Amino acid sequence: ALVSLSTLRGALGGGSISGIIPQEVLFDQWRAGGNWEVSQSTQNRTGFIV
Amino acid sequence: GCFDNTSSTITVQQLVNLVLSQAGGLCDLPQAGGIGDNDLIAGCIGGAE
Amino acid sequence: FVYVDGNVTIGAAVSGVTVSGLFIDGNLTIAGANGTVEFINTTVSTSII
Repeated sequence: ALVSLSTLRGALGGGSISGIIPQEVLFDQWRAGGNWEVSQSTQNRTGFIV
Repeated sequence: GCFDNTSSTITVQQLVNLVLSQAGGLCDLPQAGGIGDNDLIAGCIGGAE
Repeated sequence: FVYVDGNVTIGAAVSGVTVSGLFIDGNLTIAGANGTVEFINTTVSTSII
């Protein structure tokens, strides 16, 4: 069989139109004063939104 | 054979070439629709089909 | 001077041919050839194909 669908219009869901899903919340606390920072874990995680 | 409405002979070399030269090609293959990684795509891997 | 009344064809998978000094009074078909050809000082009364 011959095919041209498998070209840039291949079986994928259409290019790579993907933005980090607005996933659940993780942390929200506000701080004044000197510079402040927090950390999270990559375990079972592949993305974040800041 | 009956070449040119004439009873004559040809070299096997010629007959072989004629058959292969008319052996067709991939161009005449049909154009299909659905596809998946389940199916396979022809190609040359390390010098072999 | 030389005159030819007919058509000349390069058969399938032919190679190494060489021609010169002929007046071909007909077509000159080239199909299924494998290259390595050379024509010189020739005339054709019709269309090469």
